[PDB]
Amino acid sequence: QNMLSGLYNPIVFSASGANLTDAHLFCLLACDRDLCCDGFVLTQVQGGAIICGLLSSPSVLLCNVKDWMDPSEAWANATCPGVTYDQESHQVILRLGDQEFIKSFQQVYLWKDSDMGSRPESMGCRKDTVPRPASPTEAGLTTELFSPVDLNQVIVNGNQSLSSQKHWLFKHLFSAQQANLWCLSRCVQEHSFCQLAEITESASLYFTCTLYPEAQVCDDIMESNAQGCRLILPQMPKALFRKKVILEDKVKNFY
Amino acid sequence: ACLSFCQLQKQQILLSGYINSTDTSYLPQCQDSGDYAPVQCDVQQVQCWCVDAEGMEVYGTRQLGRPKRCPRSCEIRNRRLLHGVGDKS
Ligand SMILES: *[C@@H]1O[C@H](CO)[C@@H](O)[C@H](O)[C@H]1NC(C)=O
Ligand SMILES: *[C@@H]1O[C@H](CO)[C@@H](O)[C@H](O)[C@H]1NC(C)=O
Ligand SMILES: *[C@@H]1O[C@H](CO)[C@@H](O)[C@H](O)[C@H]1NC(C)=O
Ligand SMILES: *[C@@H]1O[C@H](CO)[C@@H](O)[C@H](O)[C@H]1NC(C)=O
Repeated sequence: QNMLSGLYNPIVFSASGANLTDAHLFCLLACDRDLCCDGFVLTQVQGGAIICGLLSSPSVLLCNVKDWMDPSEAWANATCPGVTYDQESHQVILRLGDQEFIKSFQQVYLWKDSDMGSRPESMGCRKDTVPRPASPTEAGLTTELFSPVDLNQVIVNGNQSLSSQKHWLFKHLFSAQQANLWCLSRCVQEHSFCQLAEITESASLYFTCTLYPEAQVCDDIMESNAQGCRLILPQMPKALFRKKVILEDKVKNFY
Repeated sequence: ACLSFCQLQKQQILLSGYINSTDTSYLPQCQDSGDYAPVQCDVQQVQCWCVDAEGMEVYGTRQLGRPKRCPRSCEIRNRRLLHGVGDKS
């Protein structure tokens, strides 16, 4: 339901006797004749106001329907759903942004896979400009805030319910080193939800930043070393990183 | 009759929110005896913590609304010892 980068032709309209089905039939047929769309987005905000904005080479795709979205926050740091629910008795007015950052049933939804590939300034509409070269006195210092994991410890289940935020990271912008560096810096921005950040490659277009809590279950036996227990993830990633624990003095509980 | 250390502070905060007219979201809730009640918070009652009987806030017991029990003068001194401010006994 969000892209953070890349939005072409926001055909803003509504249904007044028609329905949102034909809106899906509208902007799907718009992506059968050019190269300058790879997916599109389909919104709704309390009825009526719908968007078919088209996607041309996004950087990421963030904030799944199947993640953890209750830090008890709205309208201020609510960059994850994208909507800002205001209460100046506002209640009617539609407003649109540049990353479907809507200022207002909520059915926001997105599509993918034109199997893209282009040429520099040939069939050229959206280029990944200002790629933000991060300073190694800042980018090279966050990589020692974390720690790699030997992948023999993690076992797979695919069956234990584990809440997690997910991301796409398409390969045309992000390199192999920048795939980690965005995902590891994203783990710092969630100060208490992220303990495991992984990067996997299940198909040949993207990367995948999946943020986890501490998925280290342990059995009932009371032994000293932690060798008797391990990690559980739904799939075996290519890389895995722990936000290593930063314990601070002046304890915040009276046990 | 003169005024207890609670009701000295409860007037001093409240007229400072009246002379300067800038509100402070804390006022004490001492009992009839004059000394502080152990649980202390503001009018909205969202973070009620345990306090020392002298007045300083006991560091650590900032719960989200209601302490079931408050630590007394031994268990505070017995635990701050175990953190290590001198006198290992
Ligand atoms: C849209 O759906 C409603 C029922 O929700 C129906 O009454 C109406 O005829 C539909 N309109 C079209 C154009 O399909
Ligand atoms: C978002 O959270 C940060 C960290 O707590 C805070 O500094 C900032 O003020 C918040 N945003 C808004 C609009 O309040
Ligand atoms: C998940 O576990 C259930 C038992 O709780 C089992 O019936 C099911 O086959 C399992 N599914 C997979 C994909 O392992
Ligand atoms: C606020 O009110 C107090 C009342 O005693 C006064 O002394 C002080 O000058 C006022 N202004 C400031 C800036 O504190």
